Amino acid sequence: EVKNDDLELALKKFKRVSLEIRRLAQRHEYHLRKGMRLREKRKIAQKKRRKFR
Amino acid sequence: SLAKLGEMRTHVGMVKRYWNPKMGFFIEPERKHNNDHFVLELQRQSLQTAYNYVKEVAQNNGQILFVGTKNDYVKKLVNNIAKRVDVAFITQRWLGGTLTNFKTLSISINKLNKLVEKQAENAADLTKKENLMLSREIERLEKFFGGVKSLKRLPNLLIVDDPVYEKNAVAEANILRIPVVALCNTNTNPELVDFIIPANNHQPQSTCLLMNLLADAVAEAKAMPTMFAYKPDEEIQIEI
Amino acid sequence: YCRFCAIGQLRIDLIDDLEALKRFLSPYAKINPRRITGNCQMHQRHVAKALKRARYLALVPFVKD
Amino acid sequence: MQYNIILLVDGSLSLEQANQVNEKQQQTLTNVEGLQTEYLGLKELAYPIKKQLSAHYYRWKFSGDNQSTKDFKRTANINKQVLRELIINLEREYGYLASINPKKQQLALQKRAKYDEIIARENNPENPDVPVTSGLASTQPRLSRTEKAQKPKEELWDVVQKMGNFD
Amino acid sequence: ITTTKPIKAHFDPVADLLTKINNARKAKLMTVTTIASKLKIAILEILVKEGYLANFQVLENKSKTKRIVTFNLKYTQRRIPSINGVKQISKPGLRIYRPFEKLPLVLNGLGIAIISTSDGVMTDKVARLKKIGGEILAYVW
Amino acid sequence: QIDKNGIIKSAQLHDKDVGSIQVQVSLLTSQIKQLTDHLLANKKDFISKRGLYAKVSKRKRLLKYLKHNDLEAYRNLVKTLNL
RNA sequence: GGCGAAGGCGAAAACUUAGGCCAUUACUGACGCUUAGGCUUGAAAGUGUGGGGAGCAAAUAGGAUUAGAUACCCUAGUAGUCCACACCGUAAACGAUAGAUACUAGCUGUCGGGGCGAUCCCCUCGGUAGUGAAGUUAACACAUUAAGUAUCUCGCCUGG
Repeated sequence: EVKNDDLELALKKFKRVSLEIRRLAQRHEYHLRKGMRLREKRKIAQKKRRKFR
Repeated sequence: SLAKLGEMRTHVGMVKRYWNPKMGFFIEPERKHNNDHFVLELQRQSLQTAYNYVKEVAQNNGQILFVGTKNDYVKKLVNNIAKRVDVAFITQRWLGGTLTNFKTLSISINKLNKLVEKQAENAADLTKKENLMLSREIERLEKFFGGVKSLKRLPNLLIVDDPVYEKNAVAEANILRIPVVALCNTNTNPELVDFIIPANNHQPQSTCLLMNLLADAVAEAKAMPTMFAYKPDEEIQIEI
Repeated sequence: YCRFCAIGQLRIDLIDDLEALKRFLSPYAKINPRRITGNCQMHQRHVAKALKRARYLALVPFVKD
Repeated sequence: MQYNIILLVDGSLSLEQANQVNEKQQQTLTNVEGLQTEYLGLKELAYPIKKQLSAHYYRWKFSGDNQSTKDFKRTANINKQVLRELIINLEREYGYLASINPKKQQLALQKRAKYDEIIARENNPENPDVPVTSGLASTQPRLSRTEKAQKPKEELWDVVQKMGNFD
Repeated sequence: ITTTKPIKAHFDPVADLLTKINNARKAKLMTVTTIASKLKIAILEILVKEGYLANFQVLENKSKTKRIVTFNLKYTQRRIPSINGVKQISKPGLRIYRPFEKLPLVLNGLGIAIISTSDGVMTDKVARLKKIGGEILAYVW
Repeated sequence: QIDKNGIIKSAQLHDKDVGSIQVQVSLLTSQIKQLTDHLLANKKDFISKRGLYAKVSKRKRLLKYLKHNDLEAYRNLVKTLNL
C-alpha cells in the first residue's frame, strides 16, 4: 500500500487504510465459534447496508 | 357538457408503481412506465352517473361537506367553492370524533361561536398577549370547523380530495354504511367509494376537473351558481 | 457507474483483464463487492474466482497489495 | 477434455532457454502430443514463487480426459524453472448461446460507444432506452378448440353500486 | 381458444379442481380454468339444469393433447357470488356411498345435493322418487 | 463418462424415445454405473450412494409400472444389471 | 447471493460428479406422493490407531476476585486443532411450519435461464423476501417462496 504522497499528511491517509485493515482483521484475535463469526459478520453487513446506504 | 371528451386533459403520471390491483377491474391495463392511464370512456360515464346521483341527493335540501385537504390544490378549490357557496366547508382535515358522534363536535363548535362573539367583543377586557392568544385560538377553531358553525345535522353528502388521504373522514363515514363520492386512482381500492370515478390527481388538470364537476353536480340543487357543469369549453390551470 | 453486468463480457477469468483487476482491486488489497462495482451473481463469482486465482498466480499479491 | 498448460520459465531470462524448458515440459504428455507454442509475453509476479519476480508465459493446447493434469501440476511444482503450471480447460462457466454471440459485437459496441468524440455527448454508460425489438415471453406453444358450450352467459356485473337512490 | 399454457394436477382431477375452486372461493376470482374430466362436465351440466352456473366451456387440443374446462364464477350486479358455500363430500381417499334412503338436503334444505346412483349424477329429490341411491358427491349452497 | 444420450439413442427400441420408461431406466442404470466409479474414485461422497438409492428405488418402481400397466413392455428389458 | 438433504459449503489449480434454471411444438406416457419395512448421511463434542501438532485451549497447575472461584482476568499444559482411518448420531439438525402436492391480490425487488439492446431499462418461468389484500392465527403475523387452499401417505402429542 503506497503512502508516498506528501511530507506532512501521510499519516492522515494512513489512518483510513489502517481502519480498513483493522475492520477486515478484527475477528482473528480471539477464540470463537463459527456460528457467532457468521452471525456478527452478516449482521454487521446488513446493518451497514440499511443505515449508511 | 356532461360525459364529453372536451373536459378531460393531461391524465399522465401517477406514483411509482406502489398500488393494489383492484383498479384493474375497472381501468384499462396500467402503464408500467409509472404513468398509469385512465381510458376516458369509463371516466366520462362514471362522471355522468355520479353527477346525476349527487344532484338528486342534494336536491332534497341535504347538507353537503366540501372538504379537500391536499397540499394546496383541492384546498384552494374547496375554499373557492366555499366563498362561492353558502354550504358548510372545512379548510383543513379534522382530528377525531366528527362523524362518529356529534357530542365531540358540539362543545367545540359551541365554544367556536362563543369565541367568535368574544373576539367581536373582547378588545380591552383582557391583556394584550391574552387577546392575541384568543385570536390565534379562534383562528385554530375556525380552520377545523369553518362549516360546522353552519350546520347542526351531519352532512347527507360529502366529497374528499383522496379517500386514502383523509383517513379520519372515510373512517367516521364508514362507521355507518353511507353513500359517498370521491376521486380514486390506480393506487387505492374501489371499496372506498360507492360509485367510483377513477382518473388522475397528480397533474392538477384532472384534479380540478373532477373536483369542480363533483361540486357543480350538487351546485344546481339549491339554485346556486356554477362554473363547470355543462360548459363545452374548459380552462387549463396549474397547482394553485 | 456500475462496472460489471454493465460492461461485462460474461467471461472474466484471465483474458487480458490484468489492468482491470488492478483497478477493480484498489492497490490497498481489497476485492470490490457487488455493492460498488455492481457486478451480478455471475460476474461477481467469476471475478472472485479469477482474482483468487491471480492471487495463486502472484499477479496480485495475497496480502501485500 | 482438452486442457491448456500455462507454463513459466525462470524470471526474464533468454527466450531460447525458455523454449528449451518448454519443450522439455511438453515431452511428458500421455495422449497425442499435438500442441503449439503461444507466447503470452513476459508477465510479472508480485511475490516470489521460485525466486523469480517475473516469468515468460507460454500457452499449450493438449488433449486428454484426466491424464496429464495432476502429473504436470506436481512435476512443475517440483520443477525449479517453472513457477506456475496453470491447467485451464474449455470448462469455463458462461453462456455459449446464439443470443450472446452476435451480442459479442454488441459487447464491443459497449466499449466502442463507452467513448464518443462529439461537441455535445450523445451517449451515456447504461442509459435506459427501451430499444426492445422482439421477445419470447417463455411460453409453451399449445392451441385448443371449444368442444361444447352450454349456458354461455357471463353476467355483465354492473359498476360499483351500493345503497343507491336516497328516496 | 388460445391458452398456450399447461394445467397441472397432483395425480387426479379432484386435487387441482378443488384447489382452483377454493382459490376462487377465498381470493374472489371471476373465472377459473382447470383440467377436464367426466365429473366436472357432469356437475357443470347438472348445475346448469338446477340454475347455479355461469358460462363454461370444455376445451381440447386435438382429442387428448390437452383436455381442460373453463368456467366463470357467477356474481351479481353488486358482485355477490351465487354460491354460499361449496365443499366436496367425496374425496379420492374418502369415498362415501349412500342408498336413496339416506340422501339429505344441505344444512336444512338450502342447497342441492347431487347423487350418482346408477347411471350418472342426478338430484336427491327425484333420486328418492326413482328410489335409487349412490354417491353423494358434494354440498353446494 | 455420463453416457446418457449415446446409450439412449443406441438403445431406442421404439421409433424415437429419449424419455420412455425403457430408455429412462437404461439412463438410470448407466448413471449408477458412472456413480459407482464415482464412489470408487470418491469414497467420502456419500451423497452419491444416496442418489444411488434414490435412482434404484425410482427404477424399481418404474419396472413395477412397466410390468403392471403395459403387460409385456418389461419383456424386452435387458437392464437392471446383475445382482 | 448461489448451490447442497437438513446436516453445510469461499487461496487457488485440476480430477470425477450430480442436482438444477429457462425455453424442449417436444421424448415416453399416470412411472405421480407417501411412511411403518428396507435403504444412507447426520455438525461438533467425544472413542481409538499411527504419524503429526505451528497453534492454543476441557479437566488440571499457578496467579487474581472471592465467604470460596469449579468464575469473569491472565502464564502454561492434557486430550482437544491436522492428515487418513473407522466409530460417534445428538443439535437453535428450527419453515421453530413433514414430504410432495395445485393454483391464489398487489408490491419493490434480486438472481439464473429463454427471446432483446450497449451492458441497461422489456416480457416470461423458476431461485432468493417480506410490507399487505383475501384466507388462516391467542397476537405477532404466513401470505405468491403459506400458517390460504385441493390429494395421499406417514411420524409426532393429549397438563405437570
